[PDB]
Amino acid sequence: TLKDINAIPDDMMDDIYSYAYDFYNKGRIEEAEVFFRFLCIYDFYNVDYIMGLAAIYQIKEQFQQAADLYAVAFALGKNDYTPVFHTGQCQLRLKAPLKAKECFELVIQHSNDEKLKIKAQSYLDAIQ
Amino acid sequence: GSISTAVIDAINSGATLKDINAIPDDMMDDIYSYAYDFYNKGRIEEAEVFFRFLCIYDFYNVDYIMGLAAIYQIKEQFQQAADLYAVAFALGKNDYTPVFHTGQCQLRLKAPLKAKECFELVIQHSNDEKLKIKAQSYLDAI
Ligand SMILES: [Cl-]
Ligand SMILES: [Cl-]
Ligand SMILES: [Mg+2]
Repeated sequence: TLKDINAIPDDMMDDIYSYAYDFYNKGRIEEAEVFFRFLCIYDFYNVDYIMGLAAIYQIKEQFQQAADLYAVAFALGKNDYTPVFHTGQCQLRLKAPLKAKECFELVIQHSNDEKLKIKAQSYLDAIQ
Repeated sequence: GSISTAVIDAINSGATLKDINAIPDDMMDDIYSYAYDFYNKGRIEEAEVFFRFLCIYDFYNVDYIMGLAAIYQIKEQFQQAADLYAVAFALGKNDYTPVFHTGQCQLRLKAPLKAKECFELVIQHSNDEKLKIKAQSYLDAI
């Protein structure tokens, strides 16, 4: 990868990541998408870069595309259940409530992030 | 590897072979069986190609991912194995076998606290009593 060869300096990469989120926070989604795609080309193995791109797909209602990337993000992180939470949201939008339930249940059972667990439980409470 | 392919596919967001149903389910089953035929006979290099082929076609298949992860673990490519085991768990969230194997990989990667976390999860959440015994044996050694 480009990261493996140190093709752009670390501080420049940080800046691009911040600009990507600046675009995202301002609702400049097309530009944010370009920037997160750029970041994920540069380092496919970076969980936060992958999470930024998955968030763009989720915003654009490309819920399967987002869920796929979230699954990769979880795997690379190991112990961050934030991607699993967002996968749950995607599964609800895909009309797969039992898959969604499974995601939120995993957050509740495995995560030590108390605020994330509250959010997961709020979704579980709503699922019929 | 199989993860970079999945990510490149997601980035490019174009038509994949899966999107067009380029290989039918029964053909994929046959290739999977041939992959394991190679594996069972110790032809690991050919098995690896076949599981890589399967994971290019349909990366989000627990059984395909598990086959490939096992090969990397045998080859002492422990980071690669751990990553794929974590994918396997994510896709099949009720089977703690991949979490157990991730624990093993983490110990070999000199990450005992990550390993401990994996084996603890097995103990707390798995209903596989024999797997729990194995997980506890590793916890006792940490
Ligand atoms: Cl469902
Ligand atoms: Cl890879
Ligand atoms: Mg129990």
